[PDB]
Amino acid sequence: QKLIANQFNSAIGKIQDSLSSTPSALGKLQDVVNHNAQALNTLVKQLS
Amino acid sequence: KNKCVNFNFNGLKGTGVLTESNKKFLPFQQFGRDIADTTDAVRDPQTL
Ligand SMILES: *[C@@H]1O[C@H](CO)[C@@H](O)[C@H](O)[C@H]1NC(C)=O
Repeated sequence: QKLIANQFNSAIGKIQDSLSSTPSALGKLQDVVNHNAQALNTLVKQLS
Repeated sequence: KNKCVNFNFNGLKGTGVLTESNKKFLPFQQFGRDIADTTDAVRDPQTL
């Protein structure tokens, strides 16, 4: 039990650090915004 | 001013509410445009 608990705590700490370190890991969300907003821009450009 | 008053400034026609502006045009600047590439700021021909 103690070994499993220690491994689990270390793994969760590693996940926290990995999220804090890799910027593109959230790309699956980011592009969503980076799509929708830019689409609106194009629509507005059609007024010109 | 401060009403829906059609305006024809030096041959540029539009409709909207005229308000005092805080933007600082350069000395030669006449018309102001927004992100939408549409007229948003104007300079009065008679009074600078
Ligand atoms: C136009 O005339 C008005 C008064 O008639 C004056 O206040 C204004 O400065 C003049 N415009 C220019 C650009 O000199």
